[PDB]
Amino acid sequence: MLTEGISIQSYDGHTFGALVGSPAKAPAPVIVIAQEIFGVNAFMRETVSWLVDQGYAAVCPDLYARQAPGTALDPQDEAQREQAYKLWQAFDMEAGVGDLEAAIRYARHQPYSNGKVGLVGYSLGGALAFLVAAKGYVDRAVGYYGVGLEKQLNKVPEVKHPALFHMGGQDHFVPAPSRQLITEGFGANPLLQVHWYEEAGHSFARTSSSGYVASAAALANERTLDFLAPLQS
Repeated sequence: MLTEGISIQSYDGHTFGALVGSPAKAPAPVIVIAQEIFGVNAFMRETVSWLVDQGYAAVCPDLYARQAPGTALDPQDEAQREQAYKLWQAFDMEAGVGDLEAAIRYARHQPYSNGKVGLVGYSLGGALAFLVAAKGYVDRAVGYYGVGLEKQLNKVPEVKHPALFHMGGQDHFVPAPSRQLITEGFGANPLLQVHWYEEAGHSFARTSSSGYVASAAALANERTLDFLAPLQS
């Protein structure tokens, strides 16, 4: 689902929609939410809703719009999971970072904006959150279980604003030696935080996932809120 009429333009000229939640009380910081591999779907709407309840405004951009506008896939449907994986495999990460940059700029200047912008990303969006943190576009970035973070560690010294990452210890995407590389690499930059959730794998914060772990989700989520709270004012 997207908010009808919302259109955001990327540096290269491409336009895309977004699901937008205005804040309960303005002004407020705006959180750009970077999707999982399923488009802008139920978990994204639930996340917009949660962040509104917590005193933010939120913008969730349609990152698959370069491939197919308005994709919103049910992660419990096998056929739709297959299409999600195809879209993720074809996804242009660089263009994704550009689209997120444009959504961050949009979020800075809405009439409800206090001028501070955060980013929270899950799965695909967690990978994008790290790349955005390296570019420095946001005041604070948060990623949940991005894939391939051990391949991006050369970017660690580029991070100049705080970023927080939540990783599942049982995530099959992240074997032990990758976890060790990430832990060591992140330790070199105190602006980065990474927490490991030993009893949780991928997608642990989404109730509809077979990987959902309530204790891990709750701890991660309260850490996220405490980390974003300084943006409020």
